[PDB]
Amino acid sequence: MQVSVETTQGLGRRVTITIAADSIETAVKSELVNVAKKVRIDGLRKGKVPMNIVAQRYGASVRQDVLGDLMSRNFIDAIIKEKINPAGAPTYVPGEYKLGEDFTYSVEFEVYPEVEL
Repeated sequence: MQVSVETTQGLGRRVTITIAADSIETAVKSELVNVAKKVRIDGLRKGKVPMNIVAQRYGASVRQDVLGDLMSRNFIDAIIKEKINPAGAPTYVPGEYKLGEDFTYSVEFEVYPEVEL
């Protein structure tokens, strides 16, 4: 929902990204549908499990999965878009996550010299 680049100091940069609360819930909801298909209660048909039960058992873990996925997925799209190239492994600095609310986080890294002449 929002991508901002900042210069920290020297070759240092910081990419701040906001993921829409809506994008999160939509992803959580769809991954839960996929999880349901892998679940088998007793000897009953696989995928035959109440949604509310799937939510109770896997809801939190799926939410953790979606946020991590979106955090890196969006960061990578962002640096491609902004044509910014990190030196080494960037540092993720998560913001405070609040259920049913937009999520903001930052990624810090140094840029580097391209081959010249």
